[PDB]
Amino acid sequence: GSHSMRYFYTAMSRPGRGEPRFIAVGYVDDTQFVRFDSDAASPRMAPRAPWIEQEGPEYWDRNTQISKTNTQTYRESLRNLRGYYNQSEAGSHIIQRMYGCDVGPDGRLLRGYDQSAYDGKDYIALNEDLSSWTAADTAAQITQRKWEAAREAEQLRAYLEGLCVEWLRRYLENGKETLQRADPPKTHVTHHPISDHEATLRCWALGFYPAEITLTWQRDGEDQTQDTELVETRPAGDRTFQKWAAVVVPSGEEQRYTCHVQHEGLPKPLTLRWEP
Amino acid sequence: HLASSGHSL
Amino acid sequence: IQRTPKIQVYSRHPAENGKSNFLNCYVSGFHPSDIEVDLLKNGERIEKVEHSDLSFSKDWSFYLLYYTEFTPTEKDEYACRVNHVTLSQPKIVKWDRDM
Ligand code: NA
Repeated sequence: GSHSMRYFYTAMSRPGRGEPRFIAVGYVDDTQFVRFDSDAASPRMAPRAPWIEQEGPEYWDRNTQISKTNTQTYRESLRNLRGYYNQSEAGSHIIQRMYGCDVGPDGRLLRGYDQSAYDGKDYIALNEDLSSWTAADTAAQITQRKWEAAREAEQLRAYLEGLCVEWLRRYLENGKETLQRADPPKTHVTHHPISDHEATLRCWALGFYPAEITLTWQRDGEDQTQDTELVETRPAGDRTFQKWAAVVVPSGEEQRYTCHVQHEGLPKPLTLRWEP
Repeated sequence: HLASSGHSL
Repeated sequence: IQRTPKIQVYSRHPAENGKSNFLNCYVSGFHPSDIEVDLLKNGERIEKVEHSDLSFSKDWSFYLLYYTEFTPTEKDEYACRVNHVTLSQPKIVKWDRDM
């Protein structure tokens, strides 16, 4: 199907505790494949998926160089934004950035992304045209003018339409046995009496990849969106994910309830019920 | 592959 | 301005007494990123616990997976202890087997 590559940068100041830390991680879909941490004894871009290990030393040296440069540039950027918001030198602050590209099944660019945040709030984003910026406030307007003078949008459009798509296609091929393999969930329904009046039906999905999944409870065929408790999808640690959905049903009415599971790994969507 | 290092904010 | 961590405590595979497994504590939805996470066996901090590299969701909140290999029994209790700037006291969340 469709695929994505995303990089996630976190830069954190910590006054009185050294210079700001810079971390970068890269993902293809829901698979992390590289990391960098400026706090490491010897900071290097490092592999986190087997299929990236085959890249040569020039690859690792170049990505390390970019990340070491970024460590310094984000320290400057944190100093700049502290000034733009008239903030004291005593507080800790965070800049985050996420960027990358989505491609269709034919490998063609669906869209590109580049968004930055300051202390968890939207700060500046590259618009979908890959040519203009949306600045959140008058501080971000300063960054926008700097980036316009540096022709940043033009350079990101070149990256997003070129290298980002080309490297994503290379990774998808080199890791095809995992990145292009959808593992369906293992499913079951459990029954948890609450009282003599009510019980909990919990529909489980385990071992699936990628994380995208739809779990829903129906009562007599009608969706129970407002009444269904959905837990946040969680990583199992072996690349796969887990999720459950729960609904409180009147005792004796359990057969009116069906759990519906949609996932890319499944031959067809599943309908499940409690089987006492 | 990372994007090249860009301009400070 | 700050967001407090959600916490889930669970095993990688279905839990079987005497069979090796992985104990997970997944912390998510928090901001800023500094956070303290320990896994406890009957109240005592487990050593050599590992964790994932810092990343974040579309809404900018951070998430991390802390994990270690373990073998469950019926006597041993497991839990996750989380401290964050949003928390007055550390929060302990027990592993509810097959929650
Ligand atoms: Na605290």
